[PDB]
Amino acid sequence: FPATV
Amino acid sequence: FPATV
Amino acid sequence: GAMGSMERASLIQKAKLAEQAERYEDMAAFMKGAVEKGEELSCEERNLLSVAYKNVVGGQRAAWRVLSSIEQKSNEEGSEEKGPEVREYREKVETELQGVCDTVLGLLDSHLIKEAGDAESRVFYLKMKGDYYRYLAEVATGDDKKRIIDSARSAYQEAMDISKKEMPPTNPIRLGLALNFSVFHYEIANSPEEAISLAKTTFDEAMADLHTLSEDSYKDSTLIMQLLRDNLTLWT
Amino acid sequence: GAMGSMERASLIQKAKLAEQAERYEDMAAFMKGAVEKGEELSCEERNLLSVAYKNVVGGQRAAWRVLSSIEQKSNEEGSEEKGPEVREYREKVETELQGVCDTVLGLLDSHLIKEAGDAESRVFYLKMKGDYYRYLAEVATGDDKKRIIDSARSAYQEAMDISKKEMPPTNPIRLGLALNFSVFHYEIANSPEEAISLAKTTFDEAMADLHTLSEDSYKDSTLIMQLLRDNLTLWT
Ligand SMILES: C=CC(C)(C)OC[C@H]1O[C@H](O[C@@H]2C3=C(C(C)C)C[C@H](O)[C@]3(C)/C=C3/[C@@H](COC)CC[C@H]3[C@@H](C)[C@H]2O)[C@H](O)[C@@H](O)[C@@H]1O
Ligand SMILES: C=CC(C)(C)OC[C@H]1O[C@H](O[C@@H]2C3=C(C(C)C)C[C@H](O)[C@]3(C)/C=C3/[C@@H](COC)CC[C@H]3[C@@H](C)[C@H]2O)[C@H](O)[C@@H](O)[C@@H]1O
Ligand SMILES: [Mg+2]
Ligand SMILES: [Mg+2]
Ligand SMILES: [Mg+2]
Ligand SMILES: [Mg+2]
Ligand SMILES: [Mg+2]
Ligand SMILES: [Mg+2]
Repeated sequence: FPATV
Repeated sequence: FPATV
Repeated sequence: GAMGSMERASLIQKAKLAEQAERYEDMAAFMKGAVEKGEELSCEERNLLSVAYKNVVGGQRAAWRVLSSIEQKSNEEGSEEKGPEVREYREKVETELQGVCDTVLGLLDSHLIKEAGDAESRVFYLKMKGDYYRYLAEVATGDDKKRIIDSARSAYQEAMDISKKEMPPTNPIRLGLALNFSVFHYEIANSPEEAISLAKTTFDEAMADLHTLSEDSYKDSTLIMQLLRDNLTLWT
Repeated sequence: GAMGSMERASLIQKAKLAEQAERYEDMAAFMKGAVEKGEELSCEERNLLSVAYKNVVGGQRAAWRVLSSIEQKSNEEGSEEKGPEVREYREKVETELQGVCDTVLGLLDSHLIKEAGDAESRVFYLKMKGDYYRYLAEVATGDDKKRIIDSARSAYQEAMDISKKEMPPTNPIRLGLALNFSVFHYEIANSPEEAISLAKTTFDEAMADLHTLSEDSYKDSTLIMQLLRDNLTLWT
């Protein structure tokens, strides 16, 4: 999965 | 801590 | 509210203890109680709220993905029927996740967003609103899925518009908003070109503003910039 | 019981799904429901029960230790008074942990132990009984602390006596029982010499029985033997 903050 | 199972 | 009898300062203190113990469900409940006292949250308090719910729903999302994967395999050609249990348990996790998202969106709507006037609070809460609609969209299937996606988009867009007018390109909230909206475009809205364009423009404009920063602000900022780069590398 | 309407086989199936998703609270609730159907558990089912509760209470214990450490520092010379909150939150976690231990001990007493006749089930459940009294002992302070310690000791001892009469020295349950009873001696009962003696004798007698085993049984067994060795290295 791509990175989120 | 020591190991337990 | 089970936290109604506890002092606001005690709830904040206990949220910090729960964070240290990695007790994110407790942390989230303490911060819900604090929000429900009716006073605005400070910068530090906003981060406690967001981290608590991000971790609760993050664990739910990970579990949902495990179960959804098992369920999809159970519905492939040649798979032995194994009854309703996988669907039922996936639905149980999904309903709990939706409940937590609804709770966070309710806190944002009653009344964190309406009282947030400074850019750093308003953008923060609108980002959270986009995030929790995005998590609802990840599990959505029915008549309202498009409305859920559009609710995420609308919240992220309002946050974007404020962030570009009121915050420097290196502001960590502005950067994190862009990171997550880019992921929304890629994973939710079927818009990979928009996702890539947003991540690249955000990265490049932040690079050009780093020279204005102290060492500590540079460290913050560059950390989120690396996440933008990581996503671009995954996508190109 | 909220699981009273669900089929036993569905509860077992969902416990396995919860394990795959690392949803140990759900896993434990499914297996409590399965136990409450009143039928004995198979070998595989026993492991689902033990792993679920071991992980639930393990997380509680880790959080309790974080909070107890903060609390102890808050009571050192020179520490600023910070109010009742650390004690209160430590107590909250402690009460939840005690509740889970009481639930497991209740399942063992109603009626898993009394129906367990084969060595591999009886030793298993008595080991669990020692384990959950040991976790109660880790947080105990009052009039009944000695009785809690003695309850752990008594359960471990009965399990030990059966294991030595009915199981080979390499049996994984026998080995794990010895590992945990040795830890009880070291950490709970203030008996490090007994802890070391038990770990060493258990290790040496298992070493001497490995020649009787298949490759797969050797792999099991040797894995727990390494934990005995690890503890001996920590203690000597
Ligand atoms: C629980 C609170 C504790 C552990 C004390 O602090 C967490 C972090 O809070 C700050 O980082 C923040 C922070 C992160 C940085 C580590 C990238 C990840 C967190 O998801 C958090 C709180 C979230 C957000 C997003 C919130 O969108 C609603 C927008 C970007 C970023 C901003 C707010 C960063 O500024 C400190 O600058 C870090 O040092 C510190 O690790
Ligand atoms: C949740 C169930 C899943 C993940 C499917 O299985 C877990 C493990 O169950 C078996 O190991 C068992 C097992 C462990 C071994 C990995 C050492 C650690 C677990 O705490 C468990 C279930 C527990 C016990 C203790 C229980 O005292 C009440 C006594 C020793 C040991 C015995 C029972 C081992 O035999 C398999 O032999 C492993 O391969 C497998 O990983
Ligand atoms: Mg007050
Ligand atoms: Mg549903
Ligand atoms: Mg644009
Ligand atoms: Mg039936
Ligand atoms: Mg107490
Ligand atoms: Mg002896």
